[PDB]
Amino acid sequence: LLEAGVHFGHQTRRWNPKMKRYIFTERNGIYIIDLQKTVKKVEEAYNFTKNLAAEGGKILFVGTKKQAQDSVKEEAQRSGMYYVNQRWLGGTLTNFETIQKRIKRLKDIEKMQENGTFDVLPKKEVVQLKKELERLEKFLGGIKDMKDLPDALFIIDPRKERIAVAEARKLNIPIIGIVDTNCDPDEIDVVIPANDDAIRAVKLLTSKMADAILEAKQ
Amino acid sequence: RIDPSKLELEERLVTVNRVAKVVKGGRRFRFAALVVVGDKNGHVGFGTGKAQEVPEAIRKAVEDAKKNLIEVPMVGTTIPHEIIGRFGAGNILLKPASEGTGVIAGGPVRAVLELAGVADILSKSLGSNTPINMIRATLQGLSELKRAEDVAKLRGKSVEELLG
RNA sequence: GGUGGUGCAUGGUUGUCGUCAGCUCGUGUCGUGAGAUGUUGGGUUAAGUCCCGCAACGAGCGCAACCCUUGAUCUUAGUUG
RNA sequence: UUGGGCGUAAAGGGCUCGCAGGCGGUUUCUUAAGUCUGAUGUGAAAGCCCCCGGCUCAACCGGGGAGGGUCAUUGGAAACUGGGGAACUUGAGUGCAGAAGAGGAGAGUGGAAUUCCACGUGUAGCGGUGAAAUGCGUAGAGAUGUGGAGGAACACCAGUGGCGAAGGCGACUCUCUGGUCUGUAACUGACGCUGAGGAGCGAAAGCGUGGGGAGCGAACAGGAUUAGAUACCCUGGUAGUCCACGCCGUAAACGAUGAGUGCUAAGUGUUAGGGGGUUUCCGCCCCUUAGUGCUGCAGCUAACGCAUUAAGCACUCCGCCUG
Repeated sequence: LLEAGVHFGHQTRRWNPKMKRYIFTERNGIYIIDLQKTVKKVEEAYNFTKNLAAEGGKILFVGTKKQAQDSVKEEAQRSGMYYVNQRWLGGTLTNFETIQKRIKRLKDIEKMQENGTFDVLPKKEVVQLKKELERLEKFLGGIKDMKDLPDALFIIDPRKERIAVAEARKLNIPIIGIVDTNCDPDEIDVVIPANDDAIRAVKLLTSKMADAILEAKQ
Repeated sequence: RIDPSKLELEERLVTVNRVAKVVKGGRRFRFAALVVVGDKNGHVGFGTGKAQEVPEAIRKAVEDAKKNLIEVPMVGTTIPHEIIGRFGAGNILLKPASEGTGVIAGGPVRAVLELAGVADILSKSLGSNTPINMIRATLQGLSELKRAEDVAKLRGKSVEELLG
C-alpha cells in the first residue's frame, strides 16, 4: 500500500542476487522494489521497535550521505536519540572505553569556556580548545549523552558503510536499516528495501520509526 | 549465540613463543601467548596473547577468551559421535569411546578436553605440530558436533528412533 | 695493599650516527600466524610542524616552547658608576 | 586400501590416433558368476583370547569354550554388478540448412625496403660511439636520379582478435584437403569416455646429399674498453637461417593446471550464431549455444591467489613424486 511512497528507486546491474526475491524489472535498468513487500517488512519493524523502546536500548542513528545528514539529524532530535551525520569512528562499540574517555574530555571542557577558568590566554583557547570544540561537536556529535552500550542501530546504506556494521554484528546486536538492493541480507536482521537517496522517503521512513518509539514512551 | 562471562573460567596456559621483529638497530623480542580457557562443564575458548612482556600477555589472552567461547555437547562425558576436523593443514580427528578410556590426546589438545569436562576422547594429531592450529583443529570440529535430541527435532523424528 | 690482569663480567661516565624527525604503548579490529593498521593518503613546515582524509580513536618519549644571553623601553635604585 | 599428493613446496607424459586392460545412459524380462544367507563337512593339539581350577601367589600348568577359511558341497534371496532377450532417446554419431576462419599441402603472382652493380649529377669526407678508432674515400665514396640482377622478410589491417590437439600458421589468388560451431529431428538406438606398450606429429639448434645465399650472423679477425676482455660496444665476417628430400625427437614443448561427464551466486566485455520484441531498417532490449578476457559469493587454499574456462563438491580411467 502506497502510504506516502513515490519511489521504486535504485540500483542497476550492480545488485546482489542474495536480494533476488525483492525487486522487479524495468527496461530502463533501474529496478522496481515491490511495494507490498516493503510495507509488510517495515510493519514488523514498526512493531518490534516499540518493544525495544520499552526495554532500554535507546535507538542509534547513523547517516553518512549528504542526503542523510539532514533528515536523520532532525528525526533523531525529534526523538532525542543519537545521530551521526559525520564520519564513523573505528570502534564506536567494541572500543567504547576510549570513546567514553574522549567524550569525557568534551563533557567538562564546556564547563571551562563559560563557567571555568576562561581567562588564561586570548589564543590558547583559539589554537587548541575551541579548535577541539569544533571537531568533537561535529565528529562526536549528538550521540554524546549515551553512557551505555545500545541494543539497536539504524543506518541508510550498509553497502556504502559496512565498516560501522561490523562490530555491531560482532557483539550480537539486532539492528534495523533501510538497505539498497546490492546490500547484505545475511548481515542485517531487518531488511527495508527502498530508495537510498530519496530525500522525502528517507525523511518518511525515519518519521515512522521515530514515531514508533514516541508512542512507546508510555 | 555468544557464551556469557557469567561462568567459572579456569584458564591454564599452553605455550609461550618469543617472537621477533627487525628494526634499524636490531631485533625486538616480544612474547606471544595463547591460553585455553573454560570451565569443566562444556564451555571452551581461547584468545591470542600479545605483549612486550611475559605476564601481560597472560592477561590479554583472557579478554578474547571471554570474547570468543564455544559450547560442546557432553553426552555421557563423551563426544556423542565421531568427527574429523580439518581447519588449516592440521587435521585432528575425534573419536568417542567408553567411560574408562581417559583423555588420550596431543600436548596442547590435552589442555583443551579437560577444560571441557569431557573425559573420554581418543584423538590423533594428523596434521602439523603447531599449537595455534591444533587448537583450531579441535574447536572447529567441536563446533560441528550435534546433539541427539536436537537432530531428531531437526528431522522431526523421535529421539529414541535415533537409537532404536 | 696493589696505576696486577680482563670495559667480551660491570655500575657510573661521556662520544657517535644527529639536535637528525623519529621509537613505541593502551583499546579496537585486520591476518590461521609472523605482523599490519594508529605513524600511511592530501596540503604544508625547521620538524611524527599541523590541518584534512582515513578502521582507527587515544596517550607516552621526542620537536618546539617555558631557561639563559644579546637586541628596545619603563618602574625602582644612583656609588667605587 | 582403511590412511596422502600434483599452480608455485618432490610430481602432469610436448601433444595426439588408438590394440589390449579399465570403467557404463534409460526401461523391462531372465539368469545367478559376483553378492547376500542358512544347513552340513572341515581349518588337529599346544599358543593368542572367554571363564574356571591347580600348584605358598605369580610366572607356569590344567579344564571348558570361542575365534581363525577370498573353504567345499547343498538349499535359499533377486535390488544393485556381471550374462542373455526386448524397448526408449537425452550421451555420442549421421542427414539436411547455414555461418566463421593467418588450419594444412601444392604450382604461380606481386608491392615497398635492404644491399649489389651500370650510369648521370655532384665534392670531402661520410661511417660509427660513453668517447674514439679500425674499416670506406680524389681510383670519386656518402647523399641524390633512372635502370638491372637477386634473395629473404611479408607494414598498414593487428585486437587478453581468428583457428589447430600441441609445436605452430599473418602479402595475394587458384587447385586439393582436415576439423570446428549453430539450426532442428529426418535417422541410428549407448554405437561412448579414457587408454600401458605400439603408431604418427612435434619451434629453434644440429646432421647427410645437392640447390640458393640480399640483409642478418655463432666461430674467428680487427679497433677500442679495461689491471685482464678469450665479453657487453664497434666495422667486417664462415656455418647457418632459405628450398626440396631424409634423420635427430629435445625446450620455461607453460595455463609451470593430464583427458572426459555433470553440478555449483553474479556482473562484465568481446568473436561466431540463433530466437523474440515495436521496427524494411539502423538500432536498442531480452532470451539463448560456443570459445574468448577481466572484477567478484559460497566453498577450496599454508599464504599469494583460484573462482561456470576451478585450484569448489563428486566419479570413471593414464602418467608422475616420496629429503
